[PDB]
Amino acid sequence: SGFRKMAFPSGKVEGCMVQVTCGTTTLNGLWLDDVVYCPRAVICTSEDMLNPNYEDLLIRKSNHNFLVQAGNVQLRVIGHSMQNCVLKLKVDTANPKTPKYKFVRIQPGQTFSVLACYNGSPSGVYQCAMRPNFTIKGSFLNGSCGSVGFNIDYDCVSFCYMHHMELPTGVHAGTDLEGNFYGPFVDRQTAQAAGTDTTITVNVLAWLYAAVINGDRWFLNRFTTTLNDFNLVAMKYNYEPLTQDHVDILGPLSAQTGIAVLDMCASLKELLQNGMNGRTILGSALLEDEFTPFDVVRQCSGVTFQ
Amino acid sequence: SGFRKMAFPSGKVEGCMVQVTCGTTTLNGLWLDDVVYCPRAVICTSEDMLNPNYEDLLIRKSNHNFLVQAGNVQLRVIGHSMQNCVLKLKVDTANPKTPKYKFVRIQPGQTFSVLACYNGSPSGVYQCAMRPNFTIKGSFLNGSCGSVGFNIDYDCVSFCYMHHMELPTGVHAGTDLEGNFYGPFVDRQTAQAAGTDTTITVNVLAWLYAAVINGDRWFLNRFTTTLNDFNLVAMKYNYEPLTQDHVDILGPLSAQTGIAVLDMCASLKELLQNGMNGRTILGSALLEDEFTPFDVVRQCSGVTFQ
Amino acid sequence: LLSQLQGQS
Amino acid sequence: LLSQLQGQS
Repeated sequence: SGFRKMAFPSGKVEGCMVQVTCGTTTLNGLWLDDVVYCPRAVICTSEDMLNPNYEDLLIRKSNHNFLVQAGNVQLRVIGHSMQNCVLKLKVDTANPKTPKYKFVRIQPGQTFSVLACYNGSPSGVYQCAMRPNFTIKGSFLNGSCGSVGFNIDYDCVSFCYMHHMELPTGVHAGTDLEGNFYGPFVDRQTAQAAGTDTTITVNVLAWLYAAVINGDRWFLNRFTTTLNDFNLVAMKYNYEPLTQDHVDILGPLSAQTGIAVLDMCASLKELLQNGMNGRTILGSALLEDEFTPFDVVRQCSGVTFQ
Repeated sequence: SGFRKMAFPSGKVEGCMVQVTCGTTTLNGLWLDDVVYCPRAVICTSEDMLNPNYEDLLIRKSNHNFLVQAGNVQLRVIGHSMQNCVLKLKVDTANPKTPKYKFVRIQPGQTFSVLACYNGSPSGVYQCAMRPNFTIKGSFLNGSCGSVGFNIDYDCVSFCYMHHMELPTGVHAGTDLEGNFYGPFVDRQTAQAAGTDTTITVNVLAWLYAAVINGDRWFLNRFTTTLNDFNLVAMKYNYEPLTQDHVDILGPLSAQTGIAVLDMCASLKELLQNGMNGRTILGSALLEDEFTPFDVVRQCSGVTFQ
Repeated sequence: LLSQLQGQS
Repeated sequence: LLSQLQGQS
């Protein structure tokens, strides 16, 4: 029993974190086989922040300009190249700790673990979701650039995020590991802002199922609704539309608890229209949307506490 | 910017997790140097659950009765002994991955990271606090017995918790690594229940400082209060008393933000008496008490966002 | 109703 | 007001 915002164990990723210094700029890199991946911003100059032609900046560089430190061992850079907004630094030593891994790009609404890092040294691990507006609500300070986000599947690390910058609202933007930004953001200090966000409806429903599995049932009711009437109310509360695929994905949870998806939707409708009236769900006084159906199944017992 | 319930990177602990099987019971153990630490419940019989004389049960055992598996390698048990509610299994191989470590017992109100484990395999990591009533609100399923809680200080792991059982309210109880329970609980399936809990006041105040550091200021007011009038209102809301030592511990945060502790207490008093009226703090509609002053300082910028 | 030791069988 | 690249100098 119990439900927490759980991250993946970070060990496999800790063993790939290195420090990359170019000039007076230091940030984190990801060392996999004989390549170190890091934000290309490492080559940017303090005055170039506004608009840095990275192609020129990289042309002006040589391998010896990149200081790469794996803990106490310096790695010799033997090649450098740019891939969109990340830089690939070939080094003369393959990381003996390289896990099995993949570079995957995730969808808004999916979750992942973040290993926050400073000077190549892991600092903390936490879970979050890719927001509908392609930002993440992370916890990052200066120096965290190059920290990565990931999901672990049978000892295989799927890297999905590299941290690049903080937007004016204090939320965070970055790239996949091919260096392509999530959302309409660029690696220059401009007036870019997050667009309007929405709540991830399928996740809220998954979390309500988690709550039932854990014995919170006060929000349940005898009513059911149709997908369209539900989505009509969702729109009015700035919730993503619920699709039939979401209903299908919630199937297993619906079977475990005996509560049909459209019945749970009627509960969500009431909570949106009425609030929680003094009450909490799984320790929260807000409807939580950063737990996918998969996260719930993985964390929660296969047996419901009836 | 940003504030998340962040855990310590779990790598150092992952490299110590093993599987311990005795009979048909399997659980997790902690392998440090040439000793494996695990709950003594591993020797308990299905029918002995009610009241197991563990001293007899252990006398009836021999070294070859303990199956210890470090991943794919079986460890040979060469000695066994009981230390309160944990069992010490001497093995013929010192863990090459043993970090620098200490066994420390924590205080109610302090936080730590939990590495949830099943069959010796780490499953997830999350942060929580030792509650005033000596339970923890964890996320654990059958098989998680022997998972450990820890805090990391300069590459030194301070182990503070080993998981043992779930109480009827779905909260969790365990021991320090010397095998002494936190709180008035025993390792037998009885009707033991958590006592009444309270909110950790100094932590709530630390989190309000985190919020100010992160730009949530709506709950602030021009008022200040005396420690006694504050504690008079705290008691009435089932909050721990605030002491002068708590005020001193909150000093650094008070200086960073320019908000005196007793001024922040006036904000807390209002929030308790009035609620949040539609509003949230750091993404929560509840007052959060699982972040110590230390956690806030470590996660939050040394510079306040004025 | 009763406490649960969380081993695995 | 303006975006912040989070390197270290």
